[PDB]
Order: sequence, then C-alpha cells, then structure tokens
Amino acid sequence: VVEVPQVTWEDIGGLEDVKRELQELVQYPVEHPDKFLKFGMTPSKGVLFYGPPGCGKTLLAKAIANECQANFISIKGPELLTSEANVREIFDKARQAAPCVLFFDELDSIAKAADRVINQILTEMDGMSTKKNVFIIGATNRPDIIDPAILRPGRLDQLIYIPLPDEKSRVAILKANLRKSPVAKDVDLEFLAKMTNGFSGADLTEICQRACKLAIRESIESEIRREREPVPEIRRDHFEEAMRFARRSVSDNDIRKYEMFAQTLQQ
Ligand SMILES: Nc1ncnc2c1ncn2[C@@H]1O[C@H](COP(=O)(O)OP(=O)(O)O)[C@@H](O)[C@H]1O
Ligand SMILES: O=C(CN1CCCC1)Nc1ccc(F)cc1
Ligand SMILES: O=C(CN1CCCC1)Nc1ccc(F)cc1
Ligand code: NA
Repeated sequence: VVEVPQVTWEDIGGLEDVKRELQELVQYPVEHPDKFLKFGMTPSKGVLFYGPPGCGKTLLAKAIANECQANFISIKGPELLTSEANVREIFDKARQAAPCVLFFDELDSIAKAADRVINQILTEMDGMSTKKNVFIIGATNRPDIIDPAILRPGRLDQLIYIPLPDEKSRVAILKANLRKSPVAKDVDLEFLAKMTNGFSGADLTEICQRACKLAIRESIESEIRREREPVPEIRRDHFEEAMRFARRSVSDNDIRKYEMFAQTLQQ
C-alpha cells in the first residue's frame, strides 16, 4: 500500500542532530525558495543510512515523508530476486505517486545477476531529475561493503550513521514509546535506561510492549473476578516482569565494527 506515514519526529528518541540535519534537507527548498534560486542550489536526491538493526533507520524514512506530506513506498532488498525491468517498474510507481519517498531496505543483502539490479538502480537514479519530487532513501547494516558509486554527486547525497542509543537516548526512546500510555508514578525510566546498556531501540520497545500487555491481561482478570462479587496504569512491577524476557540483539563484536567504521570516517 502507498500512503502518508503517521510516524513523526516526536516518535523517535535520540538522534537530535540527525533529525535537525534531515528537517533542513527537506524544509529549506520550500521555506527559503528565493535563496535557493539566487545561489543555484538544487534539492537533494536522497540519503543512505547505516547502522545496527533496530535503531531508527526505517522510522526516520517514514518521518521524512510525514514532514513532506508525501507517499511512502518500501522495497525490501531480497525481494528484487525472482527481471531487470523490476527496477524500472518500482521507479515508475514512485514517479506516479509523487511527492514520494522511495525507501530501499535491506540493501546489504544485494551487496552480497545482482550486479545489474545495482546497475539498473544507478541507471534509474541518473535519469530522474529532482523536479520529479521523488526522494530516495537506502538503509544498510553492512557499511563496509557499500559500493561508493551510489554516493557520487547526483545520487545519494550523504551517508549518515544511526548508532545504538546512549544512556540519554535510551530515556528518550522509552519516553517516546510511552508518550500516550498511562504510566504509574512509581516508574523510573532513567533507572531503566541505566540497566539497558547495549540495548537497541527495538529491544527497549519490546520491554514497553510486554509491560503494557501484562497490565491489560491483569485488568481482564481483575474484572472477571469482581463480577463474581478509572484507567488502569502500567506499574513498576509490570516493567520488573517484562525485563526478565529482555536481552540485547546486537553483539559486542558487531558494535565494535560499526564504531571503527564511523570513527575512522571521523564521523
Ligand atoms: N530511535 C528510536 N526511537 C523510538 N523507537 C525506536 C527507535 N529505534 C527503534 N525503535 C523501535 O524499534 C522498531 C524498529 O526500528 P527500525 O527503525 O525499523 O529499525 P532499523 O534501523 O532496522 O530500520 C521501531 O518501530 C520502534 O518501535
Ligand atoms: O554485523 C556484522 C555481522 N553480523 C552478524 C550477525 C549478522 C551480521 N558485520 C559488520 C558490522 C558492522 C560493520 F561496520 C562491518 C561488518
Ligand atoms: O572501518 C573501516 C575504515 N573505513 C575508512 C573509511 C570508512 C571506514 N573499515 C571496516 C570497519 C569494520 C569492518 F568490519 C570492516 C571494515
Ligand atoms: Na538495520
């Protein structure tokens, strides 16, 4: 399906510099048109996100579409395998759905036939002006095998690191998830953040989902019992039980590999 996503910048904890950079990348062409005309600036054709799984790459792509009130089309890397015309088709449909964000997920899979699924993607990108109002986003968990051809001027304009959340970002992720939830006053999310070093955004969200269901299931059984004979909160003891089912999904060794890649870039 194609639609304007409902996720916003507010649903995304941490990454405040990245969000700043992205909002400008898409707000300046429409907020400062005369300056873009005066100096010969062209809008960006897209960006490439890299980092460990479950830390916000997909969320940021949907939030860019929501900011621009644009349709969102998601394409999974391994699904381009059945046929070089499939890269042709998907760009046609993005063009038809403009203004549109076209998101290529799981691109590390293509980087390992597949050699000109790539060549067709690079072809479709060069033959699409920015006046077509399609914004391309790719994401990968394997930055070491990126073909630098995709980052040349005229294709994806910047490579952006989305890291595991630090302690402050873990508090923000928890708060954004629970933004519209009835959390008990005995709940200390800053202590929860301190006990989840190494957790991804997805790992933290699973704790929140488990704790919400425990409170709902408890509410069901309490009312069943009272009928023999006031919104209920998610309490500290629901989070205590939910943390029993929790552990990181990204190993210490992969984390070292991401940090080396980004530090050597001076990024
Ligand atoms: N920065 C974040 N803020 C809030 N929730 C997050 C964040 N990162 C991940 N999540 C949670 O984990 C899920 C998966 O994140 P996603 O962006 O799909 O990861 P990926 O980086 O692999 O694209 C999100 O739907 C959300 O529930
Ligand atoms: O992440 C892996 C390997 N993982 C193991 C389980 C799934 C894939 N390698 C890697 C990570 C970051 C980097 F910059 C270079 C290489
Ligand atoms: O870190 C680098 C260096 N490059 C320099 C310019 C950009 C980064 N490579 C690398 C990192 C992890 C890994 F698993 C394999 C290779
Ligand atoms: Na990922």
